[PDB]
Amino acid sequence: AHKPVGQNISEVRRNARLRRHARLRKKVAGTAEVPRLVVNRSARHIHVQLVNDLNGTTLAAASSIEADVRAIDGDKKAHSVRVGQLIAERAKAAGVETVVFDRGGYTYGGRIAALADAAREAGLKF
Amino acid sequence: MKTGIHPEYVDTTVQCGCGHSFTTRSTKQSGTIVVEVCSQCHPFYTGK
Amino acid sequence: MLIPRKVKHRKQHHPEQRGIASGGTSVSFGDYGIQALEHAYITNRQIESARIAINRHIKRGGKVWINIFPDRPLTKKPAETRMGSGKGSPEWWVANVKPGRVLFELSYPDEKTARDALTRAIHKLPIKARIVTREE
Amino acid sequence: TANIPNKLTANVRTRTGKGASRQARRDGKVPAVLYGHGTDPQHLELNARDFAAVLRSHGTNAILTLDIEGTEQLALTKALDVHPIRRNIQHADLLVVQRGEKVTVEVTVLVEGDATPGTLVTQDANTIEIEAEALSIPEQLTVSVEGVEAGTQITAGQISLPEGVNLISDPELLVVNVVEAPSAEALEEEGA
Amino acid sequence: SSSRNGRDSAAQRLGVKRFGGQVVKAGEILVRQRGTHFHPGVNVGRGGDDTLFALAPGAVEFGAKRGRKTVNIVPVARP
RNA sequence: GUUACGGCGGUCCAUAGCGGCAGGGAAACGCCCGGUCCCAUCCCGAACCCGGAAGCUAAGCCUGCCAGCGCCGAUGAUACUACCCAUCCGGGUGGAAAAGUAGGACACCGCCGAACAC
RNA sequence: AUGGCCGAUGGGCCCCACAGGGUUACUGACGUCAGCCAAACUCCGAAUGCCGGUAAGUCCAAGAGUGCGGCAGUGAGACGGCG
Repeated sequence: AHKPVGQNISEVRRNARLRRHARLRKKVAGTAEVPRLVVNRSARHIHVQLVNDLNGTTLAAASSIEADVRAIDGDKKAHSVRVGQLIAERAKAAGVETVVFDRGGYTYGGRIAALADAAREAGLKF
Repeated sequence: MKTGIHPEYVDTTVQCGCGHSFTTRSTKQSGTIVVEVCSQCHPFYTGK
Repeated sequence: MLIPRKVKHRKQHHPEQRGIASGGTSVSFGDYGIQALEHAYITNRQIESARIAINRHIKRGGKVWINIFPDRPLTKKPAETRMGSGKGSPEWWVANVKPGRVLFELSYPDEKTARDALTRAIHKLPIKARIVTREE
Repeated sequence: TANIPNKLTANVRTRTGKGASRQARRDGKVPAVLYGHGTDPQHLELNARDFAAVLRSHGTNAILTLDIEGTEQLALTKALDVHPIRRNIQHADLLVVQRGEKVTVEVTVLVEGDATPGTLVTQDANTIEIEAEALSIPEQLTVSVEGVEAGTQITAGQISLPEGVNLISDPELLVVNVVEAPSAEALEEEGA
Repeated sequence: SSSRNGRDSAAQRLGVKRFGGQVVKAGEILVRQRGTHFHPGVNVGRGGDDTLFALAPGAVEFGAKRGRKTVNIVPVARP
């Protein structure tokens, strides 16, 4: 019989990210012409979606789950760059050229940093 | 680990009067620290 | 002589006398009680004169409960004064009583003495009242 | 304790509202409603005199067998509405119960006996909670206080109950408190 | 014997100036309030003194979100 | 199309919460190993950042069951009330609470993505 | 803010030290059971009233509304019904 006493670090980190993602979400919103680019980051992968918050539907998505990104010989930042290109091409195929960036509550730097500019250079004006 | 705000951490060795030797780090600038009574030396740790 | 130790506001509008009592209409502590039947401000002294009257008749045994507490103040302007120049200083403390309210409750072994004792208390109250017991 | 249901005749209500209910009272009938596990609210008018008679004899928690337009339904008096001054019965809530059903209700408590001469007996709680079969409900409970001395607390758990009866309320309730009789010195102190 | 009270301010004429179901142009003031009793919604902007106004023409519509009173504007349809 | 799976969102935002019991780790979500590199501590690689996959469902998360604490909550009656009738009492037509009772409830829905079937 | 239950806390007492322990018609917080009160209390919350939309009604007229212009008077009110 083990009764944990304190908060586990995993849930403290999980709750804190949710708390500091809402305060980001006060000003950032998406639209059918300017979809919000939501970023989710994990220790093994990364995920992006184009969300149209008027009706809460996703336009396009990309992630490090796809084996194409997995087969990249590089680093996590190199996988992130490959993801950034992928979402961009899927964005243009859906008819969007300008987005807003929802960094998702993570500090903008490192893997996210590689994600944003890789899509920025690919033609996603934001 | 902030660059300059911290005292310089010196690798040192503990030598005691009983011949016991310990390896650690410390602040002692000499880099070697001596001691007269240690845990082995201390009667309380030996039940004495 | 019951007065509140402190009150947030010392000068207040007169408590209104409309309606009938919604809470405290049934005897809860004792076996007999006095139930009001008309609206009137039962002041601070009338409670004291009535409570003393009960104790004198029941003598030693028994316990008396006073469900009414006079915490609502009333003011009067100083005598021989024209109207105006502000509100008068608070004078006496009253507790607003509506019909159905149970004021006193008395517990005593025998019924006959208890009913007589509560009857004396009624004569010290401005309202027409009746004595009510505990059962249905 | 198995009791026989009391028979009453009830008829449905054509119009409901404060206009109709007031007139119904003026006619000597008390409006009522009937709901239960069957999930079927029915509006009935009982005769005031016979309803009063049933309650006076069988207590407030009376088991009834209503006759609603020729149909016999077993019902229990859930609650009443007594006007504070007139002491009428303005409205009654009736709950249908099947035989052998566990129902939670409140019964009264009476203190019977003769306390020691230097003792004042105070009843803190009038009614206690009880779970029992619909027909096994006791009309009232008894507590005996004879030869009890000093400050002795008769709590709810100490009461003896008929078979098949459970004490839903916690035993910590202090139904009866016995203390030393106040003296004239003590009476003329409290309240000042 | 005198009164030390008797001072009062002007009445500020707060309240809800535009009620639900009314057609409002751009910039019309919807509610005049002191705190954020009413919170801005869609096409409703907050003024300096928490006065609410409209950024787009349409019909007012009061609503709630996350337990907060909100004021919105529905884009009435062009004929 | 299926799943005890990941996300992003909704509802006039607890009927959705709290707690107890049992249960899961395929991809995932995680904890976890380390401080060379971007980056960081009003001291601390704890947090944030970055590099990984040795170990684990014990936590987070998720699934199922509990009416235990909270939450919602009728019909009827009553309080109150607009209008009207009425010589001071009161009454009619319409509206109709709060509390309590019966009960409800251990959430519902939308868009992508996974492992797998096809 | 009434009456109970538990009892810190303090008063007081037995050991007696002023340290450490229990004792009491006492002081009895905190908590809890039962019954209540408030213009400057609100977990709740009507009826009327008000803002707007729509369909009608009166429509040989209420002699209605809105804008502009000429001419004024009024700016000492009273009682009755409701808050």
